Amino acid sequence: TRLLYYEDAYLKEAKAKVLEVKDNALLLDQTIFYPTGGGQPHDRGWINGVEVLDVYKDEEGNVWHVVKELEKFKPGDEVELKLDWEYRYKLMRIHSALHLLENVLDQILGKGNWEVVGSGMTHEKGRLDVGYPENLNAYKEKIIELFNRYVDEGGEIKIWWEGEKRYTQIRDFDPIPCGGTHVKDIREIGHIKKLKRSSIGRGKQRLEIWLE
Ligand SMILES: [Zn+2]
Ligand SMILES: [Zn+2]
Repeated sequence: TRLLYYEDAYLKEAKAKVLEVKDNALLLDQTIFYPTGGGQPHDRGWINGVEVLDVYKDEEGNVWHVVKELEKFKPGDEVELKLDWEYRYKLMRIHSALHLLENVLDQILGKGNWEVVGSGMTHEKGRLDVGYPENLNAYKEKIIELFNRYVDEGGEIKIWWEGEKRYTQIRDFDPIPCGGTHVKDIREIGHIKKLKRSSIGRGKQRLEIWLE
């Protein structure tokens, strides 16, 4: 599949051709719908005004779109794609926030002194599970301050590829390899509304992040 969302994360609408109709799902030649991966949920939206129920990649890498009304789709149809942009852009803000939070933790705790244990997000909040001994409640204020300062200063998020791995880099910070859709500039993330730390195991800590 041609993954238009990796050519332009801000492409909100596009046209596509139906290649196959298999299992309540449409295979398109190109798509703007992000399929589930990298901790980021799949996009919501509409194809010809029909609700999209799921977007996933098959074992060959191609993207299938489950639709709620199959009857009006046949191979060869030209269809109009429309993202649920409110949902997509909130996920871009939260995904980029998780990257910025990682870079902030490198600055404050030291690269190599902590580990990412897991990562995920919803429309509501992002989750970064970390391996670090000391209770991070003693660092929360400084983390929030530095995060918000970088948001205020701004900075481009650059994208490139190395093999099958997509890389993103905020400003000159350490690059972070992962799939998913990011804002263009960290000014768009906005300030932290809430950062919540919890213990999830010995030396394992969950950071949950909500944006304004
Ligand atoms: Zn990521
Ligand atoms: Zn603010």
